Formats: sequence, structure tokens, C-alpha cells
Amino acid sequence: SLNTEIEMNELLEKAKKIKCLICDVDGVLSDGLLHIDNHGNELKSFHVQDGMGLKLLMAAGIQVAIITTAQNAVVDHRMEQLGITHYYKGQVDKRSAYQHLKKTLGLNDDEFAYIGDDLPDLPLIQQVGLGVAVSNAVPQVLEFADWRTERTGGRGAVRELCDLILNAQNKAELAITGYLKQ
Amino acid sequence: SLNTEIEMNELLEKAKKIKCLICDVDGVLSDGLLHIDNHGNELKSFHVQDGMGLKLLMAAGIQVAIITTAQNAVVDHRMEQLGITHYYKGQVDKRSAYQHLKKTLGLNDDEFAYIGDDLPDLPLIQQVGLGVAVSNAVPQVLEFADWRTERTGGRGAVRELCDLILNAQNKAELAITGYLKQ
Amino acid sequence: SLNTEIEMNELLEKAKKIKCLICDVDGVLSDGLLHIDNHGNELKSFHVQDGMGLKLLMAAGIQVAIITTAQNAVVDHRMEQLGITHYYKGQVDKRSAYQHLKKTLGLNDDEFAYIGDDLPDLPLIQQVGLGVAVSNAVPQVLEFADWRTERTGGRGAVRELCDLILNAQNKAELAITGYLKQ
Amino acid sequence: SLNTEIEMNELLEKAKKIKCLICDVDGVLSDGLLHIDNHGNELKSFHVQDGMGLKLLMAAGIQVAIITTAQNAVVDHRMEQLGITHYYKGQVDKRSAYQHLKKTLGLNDDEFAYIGDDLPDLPLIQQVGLGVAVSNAVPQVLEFADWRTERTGGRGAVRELCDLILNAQNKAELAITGYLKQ
Ligand SMILES: [Ca+2]
Ligand SMILES: [Ca+2]
Ligand SMILES: [Ca+2]
Ligand SMILES: [Ca+2]
Ligand SMILES: [Ca+2]
Ligand SMILES: [Ca+2]
Ligand SMILES: [Ca+2]
Ligand SMILES: [Ca+2]
Repeated sequence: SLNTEIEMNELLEKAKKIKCLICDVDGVLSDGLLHIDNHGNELKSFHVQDGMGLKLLMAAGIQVAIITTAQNAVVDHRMEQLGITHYYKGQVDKRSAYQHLKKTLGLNDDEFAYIGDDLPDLPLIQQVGLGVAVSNAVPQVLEFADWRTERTGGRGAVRELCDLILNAQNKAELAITGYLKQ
Repeated sequence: SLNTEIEMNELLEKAKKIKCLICDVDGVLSDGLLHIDNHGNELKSFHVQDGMGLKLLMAAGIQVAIITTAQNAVVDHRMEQLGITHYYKGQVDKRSAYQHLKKTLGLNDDEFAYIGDDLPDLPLIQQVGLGVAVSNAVPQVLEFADWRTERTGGRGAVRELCDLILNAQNKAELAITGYLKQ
Repeated sequence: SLNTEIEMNELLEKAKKIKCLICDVDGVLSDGLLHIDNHGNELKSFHVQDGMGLKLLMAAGIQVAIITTAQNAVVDHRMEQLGITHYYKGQVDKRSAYQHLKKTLGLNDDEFAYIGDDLPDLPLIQQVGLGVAVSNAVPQVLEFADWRTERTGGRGAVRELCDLILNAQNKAELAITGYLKQ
Repeated sequence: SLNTEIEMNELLEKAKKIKCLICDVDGVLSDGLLHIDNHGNELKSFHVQDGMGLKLLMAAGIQVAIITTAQNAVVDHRMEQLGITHYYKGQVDKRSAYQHLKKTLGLNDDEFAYIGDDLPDLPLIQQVGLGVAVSNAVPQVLEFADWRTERTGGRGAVRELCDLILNAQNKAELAITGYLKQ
């Protein structure tokens, strides 16, 4: 209809500006599960299509960052795997890490996207240019985000956002070409 | 309709009284799976939104307790992570642990909520003020509970109950504010 | 309708005779997944409601057995957890293990139930009194079984069969009572 | 309708020619998840029905190969379990491995099937006789494949392709017979 075209255009205009995507970890890059053993070892589960999404953004000159409440070494191992250097762990209130990232990169609020699932993500989701909820996000986060993914956290929701941004900016071909050559 | 309004109000009136939520572990705080390796190590998988749910109740002055048949050290590690001190392990029949918790806290039956999935939860679900079934509960538990969650165990069902209670008591803002300041 | 009543009765008459349930492991007591690490350690994931199902059958005097192609020690650890002594590992063709179990127990073919998901289960599913497919079974197994569960393997499908058998035989109350007293 | 019959026949004619199935690993033989622990150990999860699918192809004289970007030892352990000798790891661009496999086997492009989920699979999916997308594949891969499975990667999608090929070639009975005799 007329309304879905308008809304689709307004979303595309937000995504056209994006120079950095920020992700939360648990519930967004993961399914939300914390796997714990009898000895207290911990694991999380990440999805390969999301890891490819982040690598495609970076191949296209779009920066990637993480801001998480998680503190464990699983996060460090995953960030190292993906070559993500801008990341912040143990952040219970996330506003201060966002402001630090903003200073580091020199970007306007509207040049960030942020994808979240729970209440501590809410102020970042409302502040940035493109605030995104995974489909399994808590009710307030689904309510107040600019957009929500079809897929759930850890199942390709972050890839869906990566592809939206690349497509909006006509960088999808650049990204895969650049990725495949490294 | 008239009937859904009445029922919604009756549920809210139960939730308004709640001073302690009691959870079962396997099938409720987890998906129900027991992951076992070749050496007999075991793991369970918990969900971060449920862990946040429990922390929000506690930030709002609502106590949390666990009563489980599980005996393994996974449970202890998770309870320590969440700062939950009232918990009972290896309880095959759960009535005696409930009565002990009741004595410890000094609460009326109707000031407890209990969220369960299987037959040993049934007498507790029927006795407390707000007896809750996860959506994947066995048929009798779904039948006799006061309410059932939309979500399944380990996927945010306990968070859905936490949010119902906080919302009923107008403590949702208090809870997130209090959480974010620690 | 008339037809669903007939079929429901014919299924109940099969279940009334059952003196032993036989389960396959991978895909039936599990989701089907084999979790493998970098060092070749392996895990499988079992569901607590299915473990309770098997314990309820045994509390009601119904025997339980496993016949599996799996050979790894995960299976032994799980059987020990559940107190299941009649079980057969590494059986690629399963007919010979079934005949051995039949000799051991002294039962007629029609006093066995068998729940399976893949082609090597087919001859057992067709031979026993109550041959059952998990809902995620391969197409031929769904086709030729007497009945299929609503739930998938490792998610409570075996419990659904346990409850059908107990209900048919009016042993559900006996079973939970007997379980809760040990 | 007339159109679904034509398309079903055209798909069957592709599958009749197949002398080798090539699979990707992560997202195709797995759910896509990478499970990572605090020490950097990694696991993936494979599905037993897919492992049986591959063994049935091989019992019927159809070769199996893997081409993956994954480099970790999980892959080697799984290939050894399944007796798959033709496989290629760490391939970021996959075209060169395909050409090497083609030389090794002496087959025409149209005698290969390939099942994929992400952009680096696309040129192989378009080149081979039967290019297949798992149902959870990224949008371009779903778009350009000859066929897509109903099931998702790691949940029996590869088995669904194995069964299509065996059925098209009237080798399903040969395959199970041959499997069950080893
Ligand atoms: Ca989160
Ligand atoms: Ca906004
Ligand atoms: Ca339970
Ligand atoms: Ca009640
Ligand atoms: Ca099986
Ligand atoms: Ca039969
Ligand atoms: Ca892949
Ligand atoms: Ca093609």
C-alpha cells in the first residue's frame, strides 16, 4: 500500500546513513542461552550467517562494534574470530560505552545502528539512527525500536540487518567481492 | 470480551499479592534438555532474559526461590550467578521444601507464585496464589495451573511471569531503575 | 466423527496390552543432534519429561528397553541415570536385539511398543503391537507406524507415548504415586 | 496442476544424473551454530538422519564430498565418523576446490549436486546439475538454487536431498539393503 512504501523508504533512509553497526551479544548474536557445565565452564552459541554479515559490513568499510553485559572469555574468543576490535564487556548500563565509542569513531548519533533484545539496550536503540529489535526481544524493546528483524537472535537476525544496510547503500556486491578476495 | 476482561483482572489480582516467585529448574528455567558427554559431564542451558526477570524481581523487593529435583552442580553455579540464596535441590516430592520455604519467609500461600512443567510441581501449583505452567508443560500441569505462559521453558517463559508480576504491582520502572544502579 | 472414535479405540486397545516399551536413542530420546568438539568428545541432549515418562512406566510395572545403533558412552551414562538395564548398543540391523529381548522377557510381539525415527527401526515398528513414529521421523517410518506423536524426538515425544500407555491401562495415578514414593 | 508436474519432472531429471553430492558444513550439515567455550574449545551439532542420508548414498554407489570454509578439527572428526574421504576445508572461495574435485572424479558439471546456505556457495549451486538451498539459506541462495529443502540445515535437509536422489534413480531399496549389510 501507500503506507508500507513510505515506511519502507523511511527505513531505507535510516540505513543509508549507517557507518557503524553495534550489536549486543547474549540474545542477539546468540539465542540467549547460557550453557553451563558441572564445573562452571560456560558456552554460548553464535550463528555463521551473522558472522558472515559482520564480515561483509567490514569488507564494505562499515565498522562493527559490540556492547555487552557479558564478561566471560567466550565473548573475547568470538570477537577475535571475527576480527572485531571495538567492543565493551561487563556494561550493565550501556550509555557510557556508547558515548566512548562515539568519541572514538567521530560519528553522529544517526550514523550508528544498534541491535538489541532487553531493557538495557533501550536507551541506545532510541538514541541511534537505526535502533533494531531482534524478533525475540522483550516487549518494550519490540515496541520502541525503529525496526524489528523477522529472525530471532542467534539465528540470522543480525545478518538480516547487515543485508538491509548493505542493500540500502548499494554495497552488497562490493562487500561479497571484497570478502571473497581475502 | 466481558469474559477476557474478568479473567485478566482475576489474574492481575493474584499477581498483585506476590511476594515470592518459586521456579522449578529443568523444563522451566531450562528447555528441558540434559546435555551429557562421553565422560558423564552434564550441562543445562538457561536463558538470559529469564535471568534478567529474576534480577528485576529481586531489585523490586520480590524474593526468588528455586525447588528442583535436579541435584547436579550446574544448578549451584547458576544460582550463584543469579544471587539466588533460597533454593532446594534433589526434591522428588516438593511439598516439604515448599513448607520449609514458607516457614523461612513467613508468607501466606497466596503470596507465593510457582512456575512448573511436570507432575511433581502440581500440588505446589494448586496450593500457591499464582500457579503457573510453562507452555511446554505436561497436559495435567497445563490443565490445573492458574495461568500458562506463551513462551516455552528456557526461552523467556519465566521472564514473561516476572513482567506480569512487576506490571501488576506497578513496580516495573522501580525494578529496572534499581537493577541499572548496581 | 465415527472414524476418529474407531481409530482412537483401536489405538487404545493396542496400548492396553503393552508390557514393555522399547526406544531408539538418537532422534527419539534425543533431538537427533550429535554434538562434537575439537578433540572428538561427543554429547547428546535428552529431555527430562521423557526421562520422567520412562520412570513412570517402570513405577507402574511396565518394563523399558533401548535398542540403538549408537555405541558411545553417552548412552551408558544416560541408561544408568534412568535405571534402565535392558539395552542394546551398536545394533545396525535391530531385529536380532529385539529377538533377544523378546526371549529375555517372555513376551508376545503384541505386548511390545517400539518408538523409532529411521529406516532400521521399520521392521520393529511393523512387528510389535504398538509401533510408533516420532513426528520428525523419516517419511517411510511416519507412513508405516501404527501412530505418530505430536512432539519431536528429544522434546517429549517419548513422554507422550508413556502417558498414552499409562492412560489406556488406567495406571497413570499408580505410576505417579509409586514414583513419588521413592 | 500441469505446472507442478512439469517442475517435479524437471527436478527428477536433474536428480537422475547425480553421481556425487557435495555438501557445505556450517548451516547445511549443521544448524549454523558455533558453540564456543571459555577456553576457546568449539563444537558443532550434526544430525543423525543426515549422516544416514550420506551413508545411504554411498551404499548405493553415489559419492559424497564436502567443501567448507570451516577449518577446525570438529569437521575432520565428523568426516572420519561418516567415512567421507573427499573433503576440503578452509575454502573461502569454493570454486577452486570444486574444480579439483571434478578433476579427481572425472564427472560432468551436471553429474554433481551441491547443497549450500550462503553466498560463497552460490557459484557452485549455479554451476552443478542440481544446486540446492537449505530452507534457512540466505535470500540470494534461496532465489538462485534449482530446489530448496523443506527442512533447515542440521535438521534433516541433507537427508531430504539424499532421499530425492535415491528415489529418482530407483536406488532407495538398494541403498538401505546395502547399508544394513555392513
Ligand atoms: Ca541481551
Ligand atoms: Ca529511533
Ligand atoms: Ca521440571
Ligand atoms: Ca490455583
Ligand atoms: Ca534413530
Ligand atoms: Ca503395526
Ligand atoms: Ca555455510
Ligand atoms: Ca542450476
